[PDB]
Amino acid sequence: PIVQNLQGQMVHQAISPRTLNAWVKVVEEKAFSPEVIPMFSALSEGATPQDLNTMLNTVGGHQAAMQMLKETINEEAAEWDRLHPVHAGPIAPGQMREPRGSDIAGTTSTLQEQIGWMTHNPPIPVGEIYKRWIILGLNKIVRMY
Ligand SMILES: Cc1ccc(NC(=O)NCCSCc2ccc(CN(C)C)o2)cc1Cl
Repeated sequence: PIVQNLQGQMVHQAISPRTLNAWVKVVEEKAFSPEVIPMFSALSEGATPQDLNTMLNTVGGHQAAMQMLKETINEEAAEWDRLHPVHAGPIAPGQMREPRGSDIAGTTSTLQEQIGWMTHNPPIPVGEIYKRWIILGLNKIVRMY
């Protein structure tokens, strides 16, 4: 995750093993019930796309629910690319590139690019955009059972 220190510096930290343990144990009790969504939000404050992929990797054992989630992520990433069709390069040398759907999903972006977007002024909130797509997928799963 990104956290803000006392001087206002944005600081990256790797995801807590205790956050992953809590997320696994949460899913073991509430996998198909509405509470999985606010508990996912509670455990992903300031999460990068790489943190979010790490959280999903710890719970992939229920392959049919994970398949539904990954299909929803691919649908929302395709919709992002339709609204934001990528240019051949950035506006000028030294500017960050605009993220793709796969960059927001953390599959074609580096952690350093994710930190760059999330610590922009104002933030380019790729972690929160990916959380929205994950929460849409979690919604489909609890609707369906
Ligand atoms: C919405 C949703 C619904 C369900 C799920 N995952 C699952 O049910 N995983 C099943 C377990 S994973 C591997 C694992 C972690 C802990 C254990 C041990 N224990 C089986 C006692 O074995 C994921 C999402 Cl994202």
